Amino acid sequence: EQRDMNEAEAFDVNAAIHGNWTIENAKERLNIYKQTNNIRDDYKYTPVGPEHARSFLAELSIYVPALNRTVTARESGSNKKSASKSCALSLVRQLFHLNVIEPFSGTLKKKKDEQLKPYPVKLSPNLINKIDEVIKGLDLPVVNPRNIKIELDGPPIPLIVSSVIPWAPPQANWNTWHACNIDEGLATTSIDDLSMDYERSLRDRRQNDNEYRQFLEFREKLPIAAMRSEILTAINDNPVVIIRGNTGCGKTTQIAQYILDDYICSGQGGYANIYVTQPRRISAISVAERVARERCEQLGDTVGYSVRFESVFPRPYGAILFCTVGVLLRKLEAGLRGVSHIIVDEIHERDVNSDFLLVILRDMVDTYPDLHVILMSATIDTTKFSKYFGICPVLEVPGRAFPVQQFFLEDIIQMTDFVPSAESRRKRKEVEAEINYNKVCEDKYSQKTRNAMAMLSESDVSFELLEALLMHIKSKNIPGAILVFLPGWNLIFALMKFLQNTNIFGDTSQYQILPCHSQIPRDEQRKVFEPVPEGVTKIILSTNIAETSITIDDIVFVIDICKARMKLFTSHNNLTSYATVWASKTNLEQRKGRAGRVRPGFCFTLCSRARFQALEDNLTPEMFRTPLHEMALTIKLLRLGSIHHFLSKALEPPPVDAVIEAEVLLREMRCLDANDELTPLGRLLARLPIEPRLGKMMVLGAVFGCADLMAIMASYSSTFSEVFSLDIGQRRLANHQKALSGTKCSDHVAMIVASQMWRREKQRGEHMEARFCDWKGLQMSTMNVIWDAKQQLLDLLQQAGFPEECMISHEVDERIDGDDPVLDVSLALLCLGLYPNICVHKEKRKVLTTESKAALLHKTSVNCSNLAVTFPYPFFVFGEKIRTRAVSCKQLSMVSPLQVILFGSRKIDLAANNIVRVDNWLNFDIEPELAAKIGALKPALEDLITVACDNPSDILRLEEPYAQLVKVVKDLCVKSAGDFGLQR
RNA sequence: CCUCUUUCUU
Ligand SMILES: Nc1ncnc2c1ncn2[C@@H]1O[C@H](COP(=O)(O)OP(=O)(O)O)[C@@H](O)[C@H]1O
Ligand code: ALF
Ligand SMILES: [Mg+2]
Repeated sequence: EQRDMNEAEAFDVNAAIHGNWTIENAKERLNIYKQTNNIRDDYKYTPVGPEHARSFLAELSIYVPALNRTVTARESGSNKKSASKSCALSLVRQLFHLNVIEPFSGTLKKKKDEQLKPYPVKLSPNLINKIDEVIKGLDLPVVNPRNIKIELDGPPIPLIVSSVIPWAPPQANWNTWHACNIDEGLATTSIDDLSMDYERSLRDRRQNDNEYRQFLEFREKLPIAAMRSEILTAINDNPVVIIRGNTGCGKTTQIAQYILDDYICSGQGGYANIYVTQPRRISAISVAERVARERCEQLGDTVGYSVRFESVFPRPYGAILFCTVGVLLRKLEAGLRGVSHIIVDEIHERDVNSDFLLVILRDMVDTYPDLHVILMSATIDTTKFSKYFGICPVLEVPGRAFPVQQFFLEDIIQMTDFVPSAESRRKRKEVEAEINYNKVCEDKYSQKTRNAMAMLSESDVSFELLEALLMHIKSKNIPGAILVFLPGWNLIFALMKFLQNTNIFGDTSQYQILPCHSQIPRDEQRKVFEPVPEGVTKIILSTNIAETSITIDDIVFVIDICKARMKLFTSHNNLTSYATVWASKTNLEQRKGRAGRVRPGFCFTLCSRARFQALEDNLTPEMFRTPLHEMALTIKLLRLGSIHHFLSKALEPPPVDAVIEAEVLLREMRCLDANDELTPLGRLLARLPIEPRLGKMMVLGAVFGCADLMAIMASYSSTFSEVFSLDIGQRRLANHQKALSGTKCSDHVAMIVASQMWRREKQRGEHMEARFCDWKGLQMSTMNVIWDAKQQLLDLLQQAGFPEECMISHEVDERIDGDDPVLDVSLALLCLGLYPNICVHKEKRKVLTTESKAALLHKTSVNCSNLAVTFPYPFFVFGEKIRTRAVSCKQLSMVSPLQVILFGSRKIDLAANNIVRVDNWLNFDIEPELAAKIGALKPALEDLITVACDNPSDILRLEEPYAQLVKVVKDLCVKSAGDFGLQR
């Protein structure tokens, strides 16, 4: 009873790099520190999810007078005790790394190992001989175990051995967007001549074009147009300008146009290249479309957009590019020469990329004075941001386009006469710290309203209440599209089916319910902007993509559930969990601003007024909770200095323990050298839009000739979309989808096979592809995004220099009962690309993660079954470990013990009774000399990655020792390599 | 609605 959960959460990995501080002593050390320093602040707890899937966030902030910095922590857990232990561990690690407290000198109490039985593996004599030959050819040192047989129950014996981003004023024959010398004819004219041509063309358009006249007349009626003159003056004078105006006032649409028009009418038209960064792909594309439309032209002339897998570049001079923050971050590697203005929208999101860009822009403004940076947002602490930018003007745009009327939960209940159903309490009648805000209300509201308020729940979303609100919206008889904000896919599509069952909402002739998710098909993502036939009301159930920056021309109603879905990550146990938490006031009012832009609207907030007053202003920055190795790589790539200095200069500096963990991770994976400089491998991985470990397996697979399979699998493991779709009541995968893995019993193999057939059906035709995906229970969006990311990875690998002759698409036959060389080597590199997610199967769904911690097989895995089935091998490598009511393993792929030892392993130790211990929990019964011989190949393989990254062009023509190493690694990677003489 | 899928990565 949840004891396995308790141990799995209390399990710790990275205590070694944090001064040997663990959960088992962290609370005691924190308590002693608080007693010594007279700090009496207690933990703060936040319930998560409905009453069954209850988790907690533990928050504790401690102020140190010595360092004059408040050191905060925010950690999650299945219960209050676990959450508080994780919080105390992170806080103690932070205090240790700030040199406030000391490293641990004591020792823990008991381990309770209970090791599992050893696993037998035998190699063929010729296989051992070729391993020895490869070792001798590669001069690999070996560890003879015959001289160290002293493992008498004691410790096991190991058996293995400051620059600023470039900027310059506009220049002739230079493409700002591509960052390349045009050096191409007839555009080699003078920049002054281009400016004069722009001025003449805009004058002619303003004098003749009736559509342009009408659009300028509309633009002159926006609230930002009133302050246009002061905005232009402040932009021209000050280097950094903060523009704070209400949502829809016209910031993104109008500021860049104002700057460009001023420059062009001044005769300097070719001296204005403006970058506008949006936080969402949909927002960037839509705003670029709108600006180009009201400029009475087409995309690519003066307005362009640039997002992932989509770019319509503008003319090289006198133009605006509407990109995402990540696109600009990637573009910064080539510099920002010829960029006159950089305009950043919605700086309130506090995302990791936005904070990164803010730091970069601050240094760039400090260095170059002619570069102008504009930060526009509707909901920001202007004082905090101006203090960050060394005191800058804040221009407050007043008024608003149209009014928006906001109602709360009590108002909604009063207006719709809502009453919760009896079965709602019946489900909780079997179950039955009271900080509930649904029981806090004013005396103006009716007694029945208060009773319904108390009867409702805060962490539960009421579909009946949503349906009643939608019925009342229908009753008021007002045209307009309804935007419903929901935390995630599950709730969005559950509400979709719920509404489609009802006759009132299931009829397409009256309603058209559209999803709005980042993982729905990209053409369907545009279906939320196109209009609908008369007599049909558009209902958009959306995530936070629609929250900001976008304008649907017929949005009149915005229903808000007020919950934000966040991806938690507890680093000390590598547990990743998703939590539906309460949204902030910033998010609430940004979502409210979706209406009242083209015409007056309404906002329906499904939370209590007391709950709204209890809401935080801005959500916790993603810096405080995300890993930092990606930005560590990016800082190294852009040559921005030290990681510690760069994140100290951040708006809110991230936790020092997280920074240290990212640095240690990137050092161990060898993306940096001893001097913390970027290695060629690190640079190649930095240019890749995947996790550095997946990029390392990318390079390795390219060396081994399976780059196509490595690409498809790394793309699959890099996305949160799901390959297999479960129907209503589908607790497990269906037989046809389980068959796609054949006898390989691998989610990755099932992915590859499904993509292989889906590619053929896509070539045959779109309708046939849709029929195939429906037949096989796949996701079109998942397949297409996996293909797009894998193609991007392959193209980037080509741009690096790797030959095309290492990326041939090798077809996979999942029905092969036996050995498949390419597939086996790919599944083996999976262990390196997913370390340390290795689990051993006990029985049914019961598996053990590292240190023999309990876990369950995910319901959507091919290896999950209710029957007590056995597997050809008890070892699996999974993608991510998910924290739920239990601990689950997701995206599993059965691997052989040889593959585990070769790739999913860092330390090899010889234990007592001639058993080798790997990862301190996996037992194998082999020859210790053979274990040392196999483990000696890991440094050789690392050197192979190094030489491949040094010279990507000649990886397919390697030296003789390295070719021998590749061949012997493939031979070891075959499935039955270690099954010599074993019944298995 | 008794949770497979917040967002972003020239
Ligand atoms: N795609 C669009 N369709 C119709 N009108 C739009 C569109 N985008 C913007 N607008 C108009 O522009 C105004 C909002 O400008 P916007 O760029 O949203 O400013 P901000 O970025 O400050 O919210 C609204 O009044 C709206 O009428
Ligand atoms: F940029 Al907004 F509402 F603030 F579209
Ligand atoms: Mg906008």
